[PDB]
Amino acid sequence: FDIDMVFSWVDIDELKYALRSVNMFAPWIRRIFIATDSTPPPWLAEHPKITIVRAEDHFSDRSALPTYNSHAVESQLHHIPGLSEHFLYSNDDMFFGRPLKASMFFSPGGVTRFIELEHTAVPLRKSVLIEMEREFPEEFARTAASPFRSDTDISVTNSFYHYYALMTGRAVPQEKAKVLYVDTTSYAGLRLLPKLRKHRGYDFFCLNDGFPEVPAAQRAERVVSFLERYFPIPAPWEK
Repeated sequence: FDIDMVFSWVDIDELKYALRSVNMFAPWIRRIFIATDSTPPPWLAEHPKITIVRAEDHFSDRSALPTYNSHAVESQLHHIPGLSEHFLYSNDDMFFGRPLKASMFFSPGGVTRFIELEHTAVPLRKSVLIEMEREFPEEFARTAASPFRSDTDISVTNSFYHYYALMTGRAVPQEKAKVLYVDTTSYAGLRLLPKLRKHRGYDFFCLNDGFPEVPAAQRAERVVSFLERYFPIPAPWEK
């Protein structure tokens, strides 16, 4: 079966390198959707593999718009036209760390494999999301219509989906994954980057922004330097 990827994004260019990590380490991905209301980045060319999806292109209710809430977008991913039944969802600060097999995320029979959750791309199914929207209609409607991140939001992609799919026999934990968290605003976190670049060992890593102690100028220099070396191949959708 096909497997697509959806990134959420709002305007270092972390997304450029997150997309390089897919091009390098998940070549089996079919379509990449960028769910965003921002102007596309200037480095991004038109390419058959990339589709920009504004909120108005997939939300059930236009009253919910405009939105500034990633949770609202996340509650409506399964309405993206053309999206495959099996897909991954990611933020722009989540990176594939080394070559991945599709079975890291989906069994050959379609069971999703979630990493217990860790801050990584998550595997989802459109049909299961349709089912949860039908079973929790007030929560899906309210979250889609919540213009800012709220305690009332259902946390579909990072928790609720996986618990629902676990209990109904459609998801199982991924016990075999190595994940590194890098706080890029601390010196201890930035010290992880040369060790990660040199020695690898991780299927996934993520670049967090903490109360920073690293000045913004130094953080950008060290992070961009790391990403340029770790992901040196420009993807075919880059100008």
